[PDB]
Amino acid sequence: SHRKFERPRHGSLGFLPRKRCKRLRGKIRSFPKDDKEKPPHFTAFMGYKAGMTHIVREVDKPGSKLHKKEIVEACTIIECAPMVVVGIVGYRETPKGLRILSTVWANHVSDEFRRRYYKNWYKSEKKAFTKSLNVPEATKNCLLKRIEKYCTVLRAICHTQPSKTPLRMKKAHIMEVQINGGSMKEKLEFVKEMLEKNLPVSTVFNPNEMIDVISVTKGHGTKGVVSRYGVKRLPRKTHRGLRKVACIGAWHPARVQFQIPRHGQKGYFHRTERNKKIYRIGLKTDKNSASTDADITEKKITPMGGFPHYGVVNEDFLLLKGCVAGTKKRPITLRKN
Amino acid sequence: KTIVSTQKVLIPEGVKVAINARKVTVSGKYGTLRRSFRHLPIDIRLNKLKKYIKVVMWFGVPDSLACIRTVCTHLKNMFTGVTKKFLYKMRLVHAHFPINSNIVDNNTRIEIRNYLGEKSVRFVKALPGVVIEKSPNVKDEIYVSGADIENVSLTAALIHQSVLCRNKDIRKFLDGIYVSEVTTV
Amino acid sequence: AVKKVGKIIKKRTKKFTRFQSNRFMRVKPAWRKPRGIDCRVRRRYKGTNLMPSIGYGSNKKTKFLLPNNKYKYVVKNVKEMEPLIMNHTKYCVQIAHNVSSKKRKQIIERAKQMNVSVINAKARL
Amino acid sequence: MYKKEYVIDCKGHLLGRLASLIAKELLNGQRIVAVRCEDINISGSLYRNKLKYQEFLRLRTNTNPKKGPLHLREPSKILWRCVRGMLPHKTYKGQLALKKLKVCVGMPYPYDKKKKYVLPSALRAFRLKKHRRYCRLGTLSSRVGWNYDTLVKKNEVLRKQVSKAYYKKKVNNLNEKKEIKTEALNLINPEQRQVLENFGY
RNA sequence: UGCGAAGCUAAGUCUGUUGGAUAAUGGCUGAACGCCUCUUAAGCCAGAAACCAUGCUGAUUAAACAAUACUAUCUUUUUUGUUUGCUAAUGUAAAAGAGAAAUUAUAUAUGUACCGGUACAUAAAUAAUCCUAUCACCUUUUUCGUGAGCUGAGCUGUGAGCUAGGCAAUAGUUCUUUAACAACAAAAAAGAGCACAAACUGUAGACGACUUU
RNA sequence: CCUUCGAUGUCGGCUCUUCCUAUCAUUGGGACGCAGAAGUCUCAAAGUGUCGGAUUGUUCACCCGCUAAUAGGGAACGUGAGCUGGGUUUAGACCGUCGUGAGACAGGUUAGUUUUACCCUACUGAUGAAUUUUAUUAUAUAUAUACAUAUAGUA
RNA sequence: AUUUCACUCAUAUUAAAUAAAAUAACUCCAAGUGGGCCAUUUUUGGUAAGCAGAACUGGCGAUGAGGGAUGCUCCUAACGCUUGGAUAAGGUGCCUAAAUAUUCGCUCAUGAGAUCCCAUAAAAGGUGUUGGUUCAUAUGAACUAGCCCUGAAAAUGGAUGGCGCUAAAGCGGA
RNA sequence: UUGUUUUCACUUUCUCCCCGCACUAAUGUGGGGAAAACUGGCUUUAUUUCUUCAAUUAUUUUUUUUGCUGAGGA
Repeated sequence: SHRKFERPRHGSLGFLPRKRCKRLRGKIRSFPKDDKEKPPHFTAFMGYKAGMTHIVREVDKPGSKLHKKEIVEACTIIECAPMVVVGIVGYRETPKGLRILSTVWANHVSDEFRRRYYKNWYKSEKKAFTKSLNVPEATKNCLLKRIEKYCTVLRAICHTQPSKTPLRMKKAHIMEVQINGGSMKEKLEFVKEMLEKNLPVSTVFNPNEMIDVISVTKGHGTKGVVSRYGVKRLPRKTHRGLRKVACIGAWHPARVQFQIPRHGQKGYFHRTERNKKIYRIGLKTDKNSASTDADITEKKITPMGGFPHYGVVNEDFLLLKGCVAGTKKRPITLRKN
Repeated sequence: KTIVSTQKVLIPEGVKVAINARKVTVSGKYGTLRRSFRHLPIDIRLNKLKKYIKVVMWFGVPDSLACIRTVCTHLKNMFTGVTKKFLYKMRLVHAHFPINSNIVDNNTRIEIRNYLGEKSVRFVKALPGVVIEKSPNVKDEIYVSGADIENVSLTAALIHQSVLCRNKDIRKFLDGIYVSEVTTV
Repeated sequence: AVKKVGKIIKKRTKKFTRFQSNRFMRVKPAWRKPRGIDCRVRRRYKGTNLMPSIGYGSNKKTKFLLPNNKYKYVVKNVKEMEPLIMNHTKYCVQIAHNVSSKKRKQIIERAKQMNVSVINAKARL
Repeated sequence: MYKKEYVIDCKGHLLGRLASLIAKELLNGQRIVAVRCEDINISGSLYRNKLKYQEFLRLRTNTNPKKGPLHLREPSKILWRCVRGMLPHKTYKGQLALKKLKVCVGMPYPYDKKKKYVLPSALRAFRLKKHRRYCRLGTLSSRVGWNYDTLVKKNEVLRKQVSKAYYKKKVNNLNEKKEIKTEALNLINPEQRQVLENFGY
């Protein structure tokens, strides 16, 4: 018969299966729709979760209980050393999805980049990317011309530089950032002129801008149904324990439905949060990265004693309003809205 | 099931027509109209030197025969629209809140304000080949003109239906925009 | 199906097996008529272990003769060969299993000079 | 039926009739390739067929929809599923017959350059009275969630251009070959001439 | 007993889109039915927390796939064959000309020439069609096209043909017409690095697995 | 009285999921005996939500209160190897009525053992090979090819 | 009434027809059985029931085979082992052997319809379309009955058997 | 309480006349009139190989190409 008292289900079915993510790296499921009118521009960036702090800001919300008063807000610091652009990949639409036409590499790639192709770099001969890079420029131009003629989606391969971060990891995180903007003629030249130089965060993002964050949540191993789905604890008198779901289905269908909460893995899930506002883009060069015009002190973003479990942020960073999924040192991919 | 049924439509003087595979094209001093009738089984015999076009259907059951006069009336509407633009005079009626109509975008995309004092802009875009302006004689009148009867009439209907009132007695709150009359230029 | 060599037609091969003997070890394949109540085979449901009938009987003109088109006769010594002297072309001889190599050679040679074929001629040598 | 494979153009073909003919051919061990599957027609209004597909879509196994009827949205896959339903696919021979069929949307690289056949027994122009509603499988799939209709149209117009160029070249070659023939036909012996024109060559 | 970092944690903090096509309904043009009619004909419009997309999560859910980087004695033709557990070696769901690329409309189409229109051709049992097969050999006279090598150009070979000549088939009446494709083995000729483990890590964890050095 | 008496654990609550629509609220409409407000009838619609307590074992019920609304139902009267055991429904005992009595009560009351998963499947998570009679939305300097293409490892 | 003598009443087809009618009749010994159930038709109780109780015959039981997708009882038809032929019931778009057969009408369904048992549908309606009947100067009416539509709402996801089918692969014929 | 008889009305035109006079689906047409007589029908004479001699039934005689089977041993 019907339930005596209705109440909404536990957890969202939209994040199923709650299994471990394939990779530690956040993967963009989709990039923002291409706008032809805007000039060519990058769309995503990569950084590392250094920790978080709090800031004070003056609110300018008329008709609000806060308005002119000053407010403390939590903010996440994501260390973003400049990314290095190393490749171009062209996509073309087919009724079977997007098809790669080809990828064109730069004339030189970092050892940090090449490390990503190795599981045992220390014992390897490091022969990757050694003789495919001296290809004649004529074939390069031919491949770019074919990409211009046939492709309709352009992405630039770019990688991080963990050597500029306190990470123990040495192999670079590499990912493709889609170029959104003018026609392919302009996209190709826009990426070609940047085919080897560093890509700073300030080029991709501006302050006071809303961005999305893609990252893998903090892992917790296998967790019970109470923690994993928030089901209610059974009364203290329950015979074989109380930390479980009492009825896991009616008699019929004579199966267990997939909508029933069960024990299993919790955390280490891929997540894509929207609308995180950039509060400040702090630069490596300046000594007043953490100073405001109302503070005029000489200080950098790293708190005294260092960011716990991370280290010191000696590079560019962005102060993100709110929290972001993942532990410290977790790679966070920032995506344009 | 009748064997053959025909009906004749005279071609007015200032119009030039062209019919191929029941795809009619009508040209006049007020533009060009283009209609397709490929959803009906018909022969369209176009006579040019003696004007007129005859729509003939073979083996027509009454349900299909009903469409002969529909096609003929569509053709004559095309003629009249291309020789003298169809005009729809609309009236803006209001009880207490005068309706502020503003015509922008070279006589397209009319905007309506102050409907029941809502101070929220409503707007409708005229269908292709349709011109909206305001009457120079009566202050609360709107002219919706064009060659295509369906287009101009649909634009007038869009204007009328964009300004319906909700949650009130419809028979007491009479204000809105209504097609006062339909004529030609 | 039927097997037909010469005039001898064998109306059925692949001897009948007991119902369920394939999937029970305690049930030997030797045919037993199933009594049952709802027995499938007894009711003659299609596609299940048809039962032997008299209709499968081979014709009596060629019933008991071997592929050599003659009847077999099992002998234990040379004395039981005497009746074969008259019908040596209607009977073949098979030596009994418990006959020694002493006597098997004697029976083989006697059948040879008697002009009667031996079935298991090359046994125990 | 007796060719290595039959390439058939599905444009303007009724889905069920086409599937039945294809299934019989496949069961008789004939390999077929169906192209332009997004132009298949279906009798009945577009709204009616959309309602039918929504009823199909509402149908999944309650316990675990992964196991449920995989719905599919490409018109090629829809035609493939219709043929499978018209076929004993749960046997070995039926599975072979099903796998002997290839379905495409548009005309890809091998099949745009070979002769496409048509089944007149399943053509809409011959099987539907002109006053009765029909649907287009491509638009139905688009309304259901295929979202690749326009790209197939683009590829199709491009293929139309290249086919037009090929056809013009072929027509010129045939004209020049006919001109060669009509003159070389005067150089053969007169009795050979008589035989050729008697039998119409 | 106080305090209690770190780590977990909520009672704390942050974040939680817009498009298409529709239903009800209201309408447009408009016959049936000289009028009228939202269509209870044809042809259209606007339209909902619903539907489908977008976005998000998986994708050993597709026994799926692509591009890239590097590498394993390896890679191309001919002959003979595949008639201690092994160390030569064979399989076909379909060869017998398995021949055939325009597009489209179905109360019409297609090509060409001008500026969707005009004009003219073409097609309208369309595969009920067209195309492709047998002229062996060798010798003579020769004609015309393509490959190697040579310097737009000469020669050799190849393909097709021309004139003239003689030159073969035979296994007793058929038992599949051993004729296809792909692969493999042997022998000849030519060219041609990684991963696991280990120690470490702890962004991970029941164990595997995962992140690292 | 059709199946189950060599046993399908028979009330309620708690927990948890899903489904129906005969829609309570929310979305957009039509009608009104519709001025506005409030409301009533009704259509498309199941996306979202339908509560805290006092008394009673209760379902049902009835009050207090919040709410936007506190809609109706199904899933072996969903759900006991999920719990609980208050009731019912063994054996102890008390009362009332009935019986000569042993005892009876669809009368009341109190106390009264709630067993097993390590199997298959399902579900939740976690490793993981193998995959050619297999696959192909191309590959080739405005140009041919399926009579083709594709070895394998790591990443 | 009995008995005995006479005469004689078709029989060559046989005191009407037809009859694998003596496969009869009789006697003895004995097994199992003595819970039945279903269908057509009839019928009692009951609001009704896959309910309870009866009558006739045929079946199921005790019995498979072809068909009805599926099914103890429906249709065809009852059974030794085979080879050919031809059919019954039922079918011939594919599943699936055989007609995308021929010929004539009807039907468009924003929950069409599609083989006895059989797997529900009614009163009441329709200015949907098709064909008839009777009244009024090619019109207005009133009827009528075919298909279609409303009436027509339930719980895991779902079933003319499935796919699907509309110049039917639907309905009624030939 | 049956027969019998009588009347008009029945056809083709690539014919003509008038009206609309191009109005048609139309290489024609609508309405109203005339005409004979090809067309159609009938009556005679000759023929049925120019052509037809059908269909059904009864009663008979063959024929093309082929599937399966060969019991027995007087």
